[PDB]
Amino acid sequence: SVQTAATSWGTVPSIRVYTANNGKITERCWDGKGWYTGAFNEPGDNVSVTSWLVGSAIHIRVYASTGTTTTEWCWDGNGWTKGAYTAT
Amino acid sequence: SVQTAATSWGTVPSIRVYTANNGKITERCWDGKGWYTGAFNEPGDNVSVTSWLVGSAIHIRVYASTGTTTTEWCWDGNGWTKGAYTAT
Amino acid sequence: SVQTAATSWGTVPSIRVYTANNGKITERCWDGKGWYTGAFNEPGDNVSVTSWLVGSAIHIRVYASTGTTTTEWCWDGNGWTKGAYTAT
Ligand SMILES: OC[C@@]1(O)OC[C@@H](O)[C@@H](O)[C@@H]1O
Ligand SMILES: OC[C@@]1(O)OC[C@@H](O)[C@@H](O)[C@@H]1O
Ligand SMILES: OC[C@@]1(O)OC[C@@H](O)[C@@H](O)[C@@H]1O
Ligand SMILES: OC[C@@]1(O)OC[C@@H](O)[C@@H](O)[C@@H]1O
Ligand SMILES: OC[C@@]1(O)OC[C@@H](O)[C@@H](O)[C@@H]1O
Ligand SMILES: OC[C@@]1(O)OC[C@@H](O)[C@@H](O)[C@@H]1O
Repeated sequence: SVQTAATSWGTVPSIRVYTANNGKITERCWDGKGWYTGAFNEPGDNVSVTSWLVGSAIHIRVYASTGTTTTEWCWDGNGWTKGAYTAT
Repeated sequence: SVQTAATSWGTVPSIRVYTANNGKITERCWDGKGWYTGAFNEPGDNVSVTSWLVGSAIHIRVYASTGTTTTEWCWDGNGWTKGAYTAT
Repeated sequence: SVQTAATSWGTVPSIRVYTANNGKITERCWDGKGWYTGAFNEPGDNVSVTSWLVGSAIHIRVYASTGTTTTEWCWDGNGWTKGAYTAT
């Protein structure tokens, strides 16, 4: 089936749910006023996520896997880019 | 194999582990004095979870997926019910 | 594909990413100065993780599943050992 990963922050809260569906990962977002589709859209069959809130900044790391390749995607306030993570 | 998701809160801590096994999701709970089976029991092939502790209240969101359908289940102090989450 | 689980703590942050790949779970670690391979290496087809930071101590629980058997692995400052978790 589709596979999901979820994270949340604050007291509202903000929630992000990532779904790997048919080789594509998309993102659904809740910030207290309805669910909406987020900017994250990248290939993957499996997804995990962690996040940490520091001051006014949310930092999100999404680990997207296809086959034996895992790509880390980073949100640090200014869009998603690939991070330095490697599997070995 | 079976697939799990885990969350924890406080300093004891309380831990919740959700297992998707043969199309059913069940819940195991630790609050510092032994593991026990929790109230959550719903269909699903895949599970993720996030939680946030505010004051004296734990809020838990469990994302249960079967095929391409994901159902959000909500704990806000008074049993589990379906939440407003949709995949699109 | 390979399946991952991730957790993080503090403001650096420290990040741990567990990958179930071909029946084996390994661990990649970030503490602010490069990714490296951690001590955790145990069998499993699926992995989840949760952690909680108390004072100067990180506590990590990794749930490793093979077939219908899930083993909890515990980090409490002194290496990884099996925990009391059972699926029922
Ligand atoms: O629109 C909300 C948003 O900016 O929040 C932070 C990240 O989750 C982004 O992908 C997302 O688009
Ligand atoms: O700022 C991005 C970055 O340094 O954040 C910490 C880790 O997620 C790294 O892999 C990543 O490149
Ligand atoms: O009994 C403990 C319990 O109430 O804790 C909160 C939720 O995890 C419930 O499913 C669970 O039954
Ligand atoms: O109180 C329940 C609720 O509003 O909590 C926030 C989100 O999880 C929503 O999907 C959900 O319906
Ligand atoms: O070397 C860093 C380390 O000790 O951090 C705590 C755990 O993640 C361990 O598996 C890991 O080896
Ligand atoms: O100190 C280890 C332990 O007691 O921690 C809490 C739970 O993870 C238990 O299953 C585990 O045996």
